[PDB]
Amino acid sequence: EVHLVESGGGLGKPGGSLKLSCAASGFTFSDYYMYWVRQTPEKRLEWVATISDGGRNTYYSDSVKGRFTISRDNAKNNLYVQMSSLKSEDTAMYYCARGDSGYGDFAYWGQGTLVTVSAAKTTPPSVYPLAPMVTLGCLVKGYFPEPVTVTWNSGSLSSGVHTFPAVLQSDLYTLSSSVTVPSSTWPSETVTCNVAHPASSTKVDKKIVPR
Amino acid sequence: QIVLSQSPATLSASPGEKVTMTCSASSSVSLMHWYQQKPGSSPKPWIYAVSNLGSGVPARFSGSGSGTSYSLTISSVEAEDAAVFYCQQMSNFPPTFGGGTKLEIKRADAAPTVSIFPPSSEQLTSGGASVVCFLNNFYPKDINVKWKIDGSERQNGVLNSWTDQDSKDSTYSMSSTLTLTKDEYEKHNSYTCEATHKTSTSPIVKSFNRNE
Ligand SMILES: [Zn+2]
Repeated sequence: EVHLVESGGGLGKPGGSLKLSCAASGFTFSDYYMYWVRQTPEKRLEWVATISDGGRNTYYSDSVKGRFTISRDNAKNNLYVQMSSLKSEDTAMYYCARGDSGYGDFAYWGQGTLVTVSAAKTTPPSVYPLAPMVTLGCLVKGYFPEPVTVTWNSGSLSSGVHTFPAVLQSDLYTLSSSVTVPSSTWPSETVTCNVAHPASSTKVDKKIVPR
Repeated sequence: QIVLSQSPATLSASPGEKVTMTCSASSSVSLMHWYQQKPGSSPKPWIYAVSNLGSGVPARFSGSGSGTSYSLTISSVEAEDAAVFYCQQMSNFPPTFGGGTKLEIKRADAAPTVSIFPPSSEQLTSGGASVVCFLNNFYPKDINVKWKIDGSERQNGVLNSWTDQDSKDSTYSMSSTLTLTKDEYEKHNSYTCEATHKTSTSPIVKSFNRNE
């Protein structure tokens, strides 16, 4: 199975630099052209750059030409993009994509890595348990930048979960996440929300106990 | 560059109904590609080279077009089709994308399941007090939420968030958070989250009392 995995995302200072990486596997990496495509917070998809199979040829969007550098390491199966002179328009989810052997379609995409360009301070979340079929929750308040990941019981409770999009207010995000379980399972069984905020190197586990 | 304009912005259909979305290009292109995207994931290849379905794409999807106008049709829409569809060309450099068309799948009206939570003892320990309300799995998306403290509506310091349409049951959900200081929170006793939805002529409420 073909796989593409981006890494390197996070907070970039305006005017600063940030390097993204994309690990490819499942195909002869050196036999394909590779692309970077981004999605802005308004959900617009915009092609960023192309690099030829051998790494000798490159193409850039007008927005990023002179600032970004696309490169590849055909021995390590890695695609890169070096960003410089970061602007607010660079704030986006960045995907690495592969085409096929040739209509110009993006046949394989990565999971994406989020880049936020801002002078606002990285702040860790404060995770609060929300105790009252029963509904429980977790409030992930006052963090920056996005993203955070929330799971319930390490992923085991995935059904009946609603993790809501974060809302920004005065340079800090807040999100909530609910989990609905049959009354026979809580409080007789333990329910824990697991929060990860990679930009602040924080992981928090909060068991929901009755009041 | 070639501008791709997609219409309509939003399609809304009941399961079994047919919908057609179009992608218009500022110049003639030889082919059109389409992607389907759901919240929390990358765009998935859906149609390549105008009419070829991607692997796993059901036969109810079809693509057609030529020149400056292309289309994507779903002959019988299903709950799983609730997604945003994007068109993309690579006939002129650079490759460009359309702004997407979102598909909303209609279902039988469903009442929000409302839940209210007082501030955690942990947050109170730091001087803050957020009261959270979840209004879960309802249809249609249109809903109003009010906060009441001791029998009167409270406005200011309320942050709301909505989820995208659920792919399994075609419902929406909303979170509402009222943030007060611990001092202000502790000056009152009754807290109510009040929803107004078309599935009930009366408001749907959930309350808690600080005496409890
Ligand atoms: Zn007061």
